[PDB]
Amino acid sequence: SLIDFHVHLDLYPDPVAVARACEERQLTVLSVTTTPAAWRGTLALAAGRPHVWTALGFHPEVVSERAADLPWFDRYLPETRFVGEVGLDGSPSLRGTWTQQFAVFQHILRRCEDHGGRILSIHSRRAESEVLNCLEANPRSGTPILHWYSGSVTELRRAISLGCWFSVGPTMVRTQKGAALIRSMPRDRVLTETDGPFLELDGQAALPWDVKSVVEGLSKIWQIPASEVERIVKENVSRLLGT
Ligand SMILES: [Mn+2]
Repeated sequence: SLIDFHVHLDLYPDPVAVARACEERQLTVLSVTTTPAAWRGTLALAAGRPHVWTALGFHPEVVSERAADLPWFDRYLPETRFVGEVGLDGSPSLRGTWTQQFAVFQHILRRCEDHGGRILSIHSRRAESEVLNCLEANPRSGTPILHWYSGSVTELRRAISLGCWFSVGPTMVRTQKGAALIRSMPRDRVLTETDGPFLELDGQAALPWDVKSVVEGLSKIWQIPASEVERIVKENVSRLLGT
């Protein structure tokens, strides 16, 4: 069975339909949030749905516009073992928000430490070195998963050294640079994701079950059968939960 360990169920036009479809497939999803204020509404998608695992987040792209939602993060942290989407984004269009992004992410890591550590699904686009500096400074924040890692191989080697895990998606398994990044990752720290509906495949928003294509992609890169890839990813989720 399949795992999509970073997906925005709450950003689909009909989130309940997507959640139901995941349950029908017994497809485990990490349902991430973009502001902690979204917790109650997005958590509700998981009621009666044991394959929907909801994460408490604050996405770097919305830290300015949703600044006042920050106190809901600490409020709800006791209700989940999963934090995401959180992190930093180095895109020029967000650069004026950099101080606020850093403040929020540092706050989040510190609160995670204070509550005994969490499993983190982390955004690092164009800010990989800065994300790693933050994680190195806050090692007791928990287990960091770098979602859709797109930085350098130099930075990837450092992330591995810092104990990062990786969730990899459709674009990564289908590109030269992505396949090269995957080859440097320890297989026991690789998870699969879609990042739907943000990720588009063939001009259409990805759905969680498009993660079958990531498993197929990894089968080719690792040169093992898709079933063994599925087993390894499940084993990896079990081990992750053990951390
Ligand atoms: Mn995302």
